[PDB]
Amino acid sequence: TKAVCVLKGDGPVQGIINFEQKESNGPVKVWGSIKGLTEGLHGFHVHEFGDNTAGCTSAGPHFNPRVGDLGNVTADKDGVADVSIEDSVISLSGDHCIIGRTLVVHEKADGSRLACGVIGIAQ
Amino acid sequence: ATKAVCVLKGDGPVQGIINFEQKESNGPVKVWGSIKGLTEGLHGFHVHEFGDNTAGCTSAGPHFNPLSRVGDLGNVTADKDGVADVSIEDSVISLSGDHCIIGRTLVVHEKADNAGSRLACGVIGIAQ
Ligand SMILES: [Zn+2]
Ligand SMILES: [Zn+2]
Repeated sequence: TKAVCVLKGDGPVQGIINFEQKESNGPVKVWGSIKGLTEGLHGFHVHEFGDNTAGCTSAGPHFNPRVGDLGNVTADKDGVADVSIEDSVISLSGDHCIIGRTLVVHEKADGSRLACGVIGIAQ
Repeated sequence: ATKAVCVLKGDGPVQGIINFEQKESNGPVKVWGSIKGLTEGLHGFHVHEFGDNTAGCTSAGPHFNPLSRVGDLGNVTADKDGVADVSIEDSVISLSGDHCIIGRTLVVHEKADNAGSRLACGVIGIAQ
């Protein structure tokens, strides 16, 4: 099972995040990159709703049937954060399924929602 | 999920918000909302297989139609102001199960449904 998310915001923050889960009860691999960030730590969360009608504001609270807390990503001096996470709480199926929800990258370490996108099914 | 929502955006002026509701599991899905920035007339309105916007609408993949068409919601009609008001009931798509469209892509096309180019699209997200 595979998913993807394109992060976009009001400013320079943008990225593409990939998800892969080999077995329904196994870890989800999350990888990709985010650009346009301030150097240092940024909160990285799945929020409850895949509702982008008001940009990141409409995504609702953190997903927590917290399940949606993926930790922090770290941006380098050029503002680029590499994402390489293995997470065994989120899922691409069942009750912890994050497909159709919103991925958000935050201004501060685990602030304002800098960029987000709806998590979609990928090839 | 009993409700979904999709924000349509493209490289041009076509934009809209489409809502989906399925209050009963395996029941009909109501689809409604508005799309603007269209040329007057009919435009193909389809669910495509992948919720992949990495290359805009070009990465949405084929018309959704699992071999295991489903994704064909028909045409929307734009008026002289370029606005298409949408109100459809579809009992083939679903917000769960084999025909689930959550996390897939909704696309509005250039021509009536070959529906031609993909004017705008968005990933279908959980709304409730
Ligand atoms: Zn958050
Ligand atoms: Zn199509």
